[PDB]
Amino acid sequence: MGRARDAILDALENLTAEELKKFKLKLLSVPLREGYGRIPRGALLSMDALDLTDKLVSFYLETYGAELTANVLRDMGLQEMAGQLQAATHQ
Repeated sequence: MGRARDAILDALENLTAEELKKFKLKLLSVPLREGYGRIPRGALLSMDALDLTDKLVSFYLETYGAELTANVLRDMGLQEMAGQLQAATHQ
């Protein structure tokens, strides 16, 4: 568990069908660095909020996972939840 997981879950829950569509694409739109893994868009559509929270934290790390979440969210042009999510994990 941890604040990263709690806050990512909260964020995903606060996103809508539209935002989750764009997020699920964005998560595999902005090219990821080498080391980590990419959750493909098929996977992301078959997954939901908690399924992502578990995968996106386990498949990376807590800090990197919440960082990714706020990063990709900020790439969506969403800035409110990005900054809040950042502090939700690490105020």
